[PDB]
Amino acid sequence: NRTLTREQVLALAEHIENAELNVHDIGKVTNDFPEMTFADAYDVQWEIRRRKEARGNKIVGLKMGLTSWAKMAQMGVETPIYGFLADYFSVPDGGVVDCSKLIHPKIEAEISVVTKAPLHGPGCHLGDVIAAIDYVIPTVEVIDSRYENFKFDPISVVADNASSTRFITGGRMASLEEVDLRTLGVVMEKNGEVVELGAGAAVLGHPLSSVAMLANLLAERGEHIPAGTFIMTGGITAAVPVAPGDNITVRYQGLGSVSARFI
Ligand SMILES: [Cl-]
Ligand SMILES: [Cl-]
Ligand SMILES: [Mg+2]
Repeated sequence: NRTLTREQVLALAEHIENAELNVHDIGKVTNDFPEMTFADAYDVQWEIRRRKEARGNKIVGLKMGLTSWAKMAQMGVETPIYGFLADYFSVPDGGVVDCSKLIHPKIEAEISVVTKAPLHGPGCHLGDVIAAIDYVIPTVEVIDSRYENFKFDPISVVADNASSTRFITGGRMASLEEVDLRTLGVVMEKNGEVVELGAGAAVLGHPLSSVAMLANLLAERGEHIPAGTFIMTGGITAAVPVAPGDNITVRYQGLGSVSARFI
């Protein structure tokens, strides 16, 4: 189920990460390696993780992509995808994002959770996740595909760490008792303009299910979700471009707001 040699994985991971580190967009790697499988792409992504860990970055969480059934079908995929978060991805609520360090960033409103118990697959589901949640926390992701290409290419995107680049936690944390995630309304404003609306159920029908899918995806590689893991469950709103000078504020129903300033 793999077509990349070890040397190719290592080279691809270096190439792709270099696009992020040097803020330089590249051609999607599936154009040069069309035989690349998702397993290949995850091999590349996890090698990027190791590259970051090797230079001392902490891996501080995981994020989900393609958490819309409709988008999955249109991307021809059967499950979401995931990526990892590095420490330097983190932006404090109200904080600054330096667009000169990014290629073509977009933001999306999400709900993250931190688990208090381990989750594993296969066959993990909502019941398991619900019992394992410590708290939830409003989070806006800044995603930035390192590819110059227009059309989404899920295998390339996976290899590019699911386009992860920054995340902004904010608003108020709550326990699952205090929030109904399916009906959790989200309003994204950019420069004062309401640009996107969404409700938590836009993530699979239930945002917490994304965490179960994450556990099941991880199980395929003999991995699981340790207790204490921070997971961004997926895009509640469509992704919205941001540019220097933009200020954004995402309002979470009953959970305050997340904001960020782009320069
Ligand atoms: Cl090794
Ligand atoms: Cl930054
Ligand atoms: Mg995201």
